[PDB]
Amino acid sequence: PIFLNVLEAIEPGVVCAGHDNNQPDSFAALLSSLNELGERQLVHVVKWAKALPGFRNLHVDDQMAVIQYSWMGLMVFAMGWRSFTNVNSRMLCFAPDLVFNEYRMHKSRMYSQCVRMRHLSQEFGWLQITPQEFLCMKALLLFSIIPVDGLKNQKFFDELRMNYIKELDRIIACSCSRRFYQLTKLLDSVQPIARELHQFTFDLLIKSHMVSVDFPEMMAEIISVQVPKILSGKVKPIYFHTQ
Ligand SMILES: C[C@]12CCC(=O)C[C@@H]1CC[C@@H]1[C@@H]2CC[C@]2(C)[C@@H](O)CC[C@@H]12
Repeated sequence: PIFLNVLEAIEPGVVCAGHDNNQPDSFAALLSSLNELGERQLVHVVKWAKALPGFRNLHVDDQMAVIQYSWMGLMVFAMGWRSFTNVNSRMLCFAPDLVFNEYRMHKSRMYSQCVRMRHLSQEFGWLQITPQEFLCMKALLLFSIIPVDGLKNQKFFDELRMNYIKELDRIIACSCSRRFYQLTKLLDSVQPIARELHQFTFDLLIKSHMVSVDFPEMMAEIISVQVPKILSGKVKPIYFHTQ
């Protein structure tokens, strides 16, 4: 069980948003706190990804690219699992110091996207996803979004993605076929949610000065440089099933 030992060992711990819960639940304060959480989580996502089995097999340029394409889905999927585990998906647990209730969902101007994130969180309960299945599915999310014109070394990526699909199947083999259908469907469902949030954050970055929303340095870079490749169709999710 080397592979699972590794995924358990490298799993990031708790990250706080730094949100001042004393201030009013305004759009500006909530989204500025979410952006800071994003910057703080990205540090952990990079360190995690670089530690995954096989990741250093990819070209160095491909290593950064897959992180910068996949972070939104990785972070939403992990938040959905934290929300399930902490509060049975009742609220969205972005961080211990930034839990969205109904009011914050409305004030954030993301109510509909939050509804979809809550549905994803609830699937963890409905499907009785185990921690092992969660860890293997989250690793596969890293290898689920790539440029249409290919990566620098596409073959190395294809081999690695194949290996993570095999590991997900092995975890299931510990019926089997039905479970695999369910888990791949759940993985695909993260992508449309990530696309909605990519569009929202891109639009918010462009108008950020007008609405007093702060974007930290790495977030502003990734959202203006890499996110538009996704929104313009140059970088696309790899779906299991026909959409
Ligand atoms: C990835 C984050 C932050 C980390 C997390 O737990 C999930 C969450 C999903 C919404 C994202 C947010 C980062 C900041 C974004 C991108 C905002 O600009 C708009 C939507 C936010």
